[PDB]
Amino acid sequence: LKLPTAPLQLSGTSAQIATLLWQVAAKENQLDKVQDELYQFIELFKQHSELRRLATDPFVPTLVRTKIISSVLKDSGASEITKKLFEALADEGALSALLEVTVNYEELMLAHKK
Amino acid sequence: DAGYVSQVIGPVVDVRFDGELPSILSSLEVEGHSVRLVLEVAQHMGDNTVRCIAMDSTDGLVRGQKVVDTGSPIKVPVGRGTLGRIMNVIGEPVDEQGPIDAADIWSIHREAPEFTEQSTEQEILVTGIKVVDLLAPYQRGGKIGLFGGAGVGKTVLIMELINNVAKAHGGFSVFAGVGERTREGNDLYREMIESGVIKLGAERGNSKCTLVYGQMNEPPGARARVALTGLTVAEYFRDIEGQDVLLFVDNIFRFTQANSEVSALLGRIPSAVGYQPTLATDLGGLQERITTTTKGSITSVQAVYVPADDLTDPAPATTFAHLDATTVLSRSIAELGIYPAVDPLDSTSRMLNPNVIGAEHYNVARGVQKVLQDYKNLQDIIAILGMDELSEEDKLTVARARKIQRFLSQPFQVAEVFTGTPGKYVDLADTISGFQGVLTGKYDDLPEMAFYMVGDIKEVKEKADKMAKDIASRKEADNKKVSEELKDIPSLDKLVSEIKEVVIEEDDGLEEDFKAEALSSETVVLNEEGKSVPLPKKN
Amino acid sequence: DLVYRTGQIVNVPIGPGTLGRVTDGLGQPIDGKGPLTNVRSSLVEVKAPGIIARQSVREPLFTGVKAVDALVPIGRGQRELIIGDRQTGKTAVAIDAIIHQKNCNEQVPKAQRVYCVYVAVGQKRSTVAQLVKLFTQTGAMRYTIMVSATASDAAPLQFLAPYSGCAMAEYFRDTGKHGLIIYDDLSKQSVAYRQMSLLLRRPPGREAFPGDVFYLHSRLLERAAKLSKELGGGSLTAFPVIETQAGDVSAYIATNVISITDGQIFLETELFYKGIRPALNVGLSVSRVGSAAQFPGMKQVAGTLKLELAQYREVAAFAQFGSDLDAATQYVLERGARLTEMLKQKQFAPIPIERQTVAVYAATKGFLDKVRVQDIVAAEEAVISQVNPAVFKILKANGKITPALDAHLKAELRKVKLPGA
Ligand SMILES: Nc1ncnc2c1ncn2[C@@H]1O[C@H](COP(=O)(O)OP(=O)(O)OP(=O)(O)O)[C@@H](O)[C@H]1O
Ligand SMILES: Nc1ncnc2c1ncn2[C@@H]1O[C@H](COP(=O)(O)OP(=O)(O)O)[C@@H](O)[C@H]1O
Ligand SMILES: [Mg+2]
Ligand SMILES: [Mg+2]
Repeated sequence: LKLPTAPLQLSGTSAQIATLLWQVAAKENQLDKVQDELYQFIELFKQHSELRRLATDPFVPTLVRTKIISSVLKDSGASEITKKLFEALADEGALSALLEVTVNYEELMLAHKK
Repeated sequence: DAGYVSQVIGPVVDVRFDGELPSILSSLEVEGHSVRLVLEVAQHMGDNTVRCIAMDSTDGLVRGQKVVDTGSPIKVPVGRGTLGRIMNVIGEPVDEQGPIDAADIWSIHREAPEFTEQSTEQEILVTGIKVVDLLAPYQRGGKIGLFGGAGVGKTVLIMELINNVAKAHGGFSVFAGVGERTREGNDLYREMIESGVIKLGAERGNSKCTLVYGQMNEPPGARARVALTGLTVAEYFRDIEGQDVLLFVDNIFRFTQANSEVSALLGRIPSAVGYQPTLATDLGGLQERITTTTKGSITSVQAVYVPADDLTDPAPATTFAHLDATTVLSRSIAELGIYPAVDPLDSTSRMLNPNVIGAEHYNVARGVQKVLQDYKNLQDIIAILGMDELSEEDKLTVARARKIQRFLSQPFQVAEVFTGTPGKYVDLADTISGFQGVLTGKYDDLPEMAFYMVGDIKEVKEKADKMAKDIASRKEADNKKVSEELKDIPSLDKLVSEIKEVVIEEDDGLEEDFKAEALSSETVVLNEEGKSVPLPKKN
Repeated sequence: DLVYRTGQIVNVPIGPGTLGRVTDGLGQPIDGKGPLTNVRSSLVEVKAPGIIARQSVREPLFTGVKAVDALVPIGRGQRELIIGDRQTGKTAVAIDAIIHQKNCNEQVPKAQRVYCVYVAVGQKRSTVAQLVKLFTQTGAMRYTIMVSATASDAAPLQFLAPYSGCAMAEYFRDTGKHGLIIYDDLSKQSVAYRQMSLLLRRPPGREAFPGDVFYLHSRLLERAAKLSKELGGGSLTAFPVIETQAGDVSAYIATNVISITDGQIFLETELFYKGIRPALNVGLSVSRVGSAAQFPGMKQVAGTLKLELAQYREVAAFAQFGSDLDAATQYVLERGARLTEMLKQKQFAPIPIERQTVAVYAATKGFLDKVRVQDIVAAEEAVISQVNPAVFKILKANGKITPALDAHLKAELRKVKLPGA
């Protein structure tokens, strides 16, 4: 529609998530907010094995994946972009992409702070 | 607990099941389709998805349409209640005689019987065809195959085997029409209605045939499984009722062709000529069930299409190992006019042992094949030079083999609608004696084309003296007040008033009953609420 | 861009308002005569009528081509393939078949008429405009629809145009009338389907064709049927046309449509340049309706004509050595030469069936043994134009050559002069 343009163009389907994640967090001026919120999940995937089961194990049902991510992120004051982000990835099973969205969210944040 | 349609690519549907996938080969019923659509699970795709082949056409399937599992493979009626009926692939009656009363509802998917329950008892099946009973004799209880390209006479030969073998036979019969013309399926149905093989109405119990039809118009899911359905009807008679069944499969090639029509959409990369990688194992999984066990016997006659008369193609050449007697029909026998166009030097039988049919039959058959093969060797001279460089060394083999070639020809009772000659049925001892007479030299004085299209060795002399009349009538048939204009006929202009005029209108009568429809000038689409609006001007 | 679904599976206008019009592959008229009026919208992909909905193919469909009413006889409701190379006579046989139904519809009542449909897939617009000009000059357009998906049109239109033409022809099959559908270049429909399926990323097969290119043609050609009397007794006769590459009928689509259809009319590019026109290969041409769907009287001469042509074919491949006169083979050779010169025919002039069976009776009874080989096409015209025209008026009415007629024309064929000594 009318979104702020990304600081630099990027690759496909994993940086296009991070470009769109940057493009909506800029209209909210929460660029430094969700970059902190993405980093907290990367340590969270380092801690719990029952959480990175929802991103690698192909036998969890796609209902149980999208319910657990919602049932955890009802609270804590996480930004409403990221709790909409993680429900988009949990419906599609693209929770593995978060490690590659974050490294593509970084250089968008780096070229915004120049 | 039900599934919904995830993907539709032609005749192949992927159905997504939230918990408890169906087993492979299970039948799935699409809920809400216009015609009854049945899918059969081919594989588990991996992500709660089964991939299915549809038994009817999939035009009208919506992604998300409910699909209910039946928990079992495609189940068809079996028993006496199917006798005299025409069944679909899924056992629906398509003969408009009402529903099918069923002794049972058997699954069409089965294992081949076992090795312990195999029946190694070879006895002959006399069919009444001269070349068949001489050179590749069929086995009563065995698998028979009729190979030939398009238009050489496999359908006519299998009609001749229907009215020559299945007519005077004790047990019941199944005709599995697998992917052939619906015209000839209707022709077979009518020719068995008026013959008394299928009796309608109240005499339906006295019918001795079941038709299962999967003809060419149907999607490849139906043609791939109609042979299994007809085999299920025959396996019920073999196992449960325990009798001698006849299974006529027309064009077993179409089973493999319909498998390869969906095989690329089932996610399999293709093998050689273009067939599926699972070609031989699909063919074997069907063909190892058509066997004489110790319970009953299924003596099957299978037509095989040979695509552009190339017997090295993998779909004809794979099913050679599944048959006891192969009848290779040739085009080169056919444009000599010899019918049935059975290649004598390509048709084999396991009943060609001297232990089985005896030595005095086997020696006649081997001598006939020897004589015809030596004539085939001499044809690269006697089609070049002109039979004057043989000096009666091998020229009695040419004059013997040319009579043997015409004597293998035979008129058919089912082909009298083509041929102006009533059909013949030859006994086995009669054709043994007749071919022994030509290969020894007992009939070396007759004309050559006295042998063409005759019954047996009495009829070659009954045709020789008929031609030895009608050579004498070719000198005087003109005058003697015998073909004149007032011997036996009226005048020319009186016959124009003898006929009476039919009435012609040339208003053509098209708009007599036609209910028209005001066609939309501009195109009309659905909005988000589903209502027919015109196309919006926002381009 | 926004895509709106119309809620409809693909339709075409069928009805009496399509007779005379030139439509594209989706039904919209391209002849510039306004929209189709007296029609309704029917589906494109219907199921072919089943085993009960059919009856046996009995009555003939006269083509007017002499080499197919005698040798390859065609019934109302069968599918006869016209397979050949390029520029051998396929569209010529199709056009003769349509023009002859125009000539026959004037002499039959309305329950015997045949309404033709010509489906031009992958041709030029110039060729289709030429055919429409020809059919208006002959008068065949009051019975003919032309569904033309030309080469500039999209591949889905060329793929759907045989189904569109067959659905416009199924109105006549379903109302008890009779139809004649001619899918010219069914090979080009297979090529359009291959393109449309290769771009949809469906995996290719033999000659990069899809897996279901057999089903593409079987579900189309099975819709040509002779219906039972409960469903009206209508008929649809299909003439698919398949072009081969240097006589290779072992190609994929050629073997598929040979397998589907009843008969085949195989034309040769070597017989075409021997002067034999229509270039029919009389050995490989089959008709699996048999002589059950043949005009009587033509049947009385056709088995003889087939048998002498079968002898003339086989005692040839020795006719190069004209030195040794054998007097038994040589009579067969020059008699078959009389018969082979008989079946030559100029195009765009189909013959009535009575004149065809009289011209074959005048050659199978030996009346033309005096005339040389090279001058029978004028001798047969002298025979046809010099017998009384009241022979045909009762040969057409009687249906067969009665004993009160086979000795009338036995004397009529001798009181005419034949151009040859
Ligand atoms: N019986 C005939 N007598 C004289 N000329 C003929 C006869 N049949 C065909 N021809 C001529 O031979 C040529 C054959 O072309 P035809 O209409 O057959 O095209 P086609 O083979 O159907 O298709 P393509 O044009 O793609 O090859 C035409 O020029 C036609 O006029
Ligand atoms: N025994 C026979 N006598 C006369 N003609 C025959 C005989 N067998 C086959 N034919 C001819 O061969 C054609 C092939 O018919 P069909 O058997 O349907 O072909 P296919 O074997 O390809 O199914 C028939 O139309 C018929 O004219
Ligand atoms: Mg057949
Ligand atoms: Mg053409």
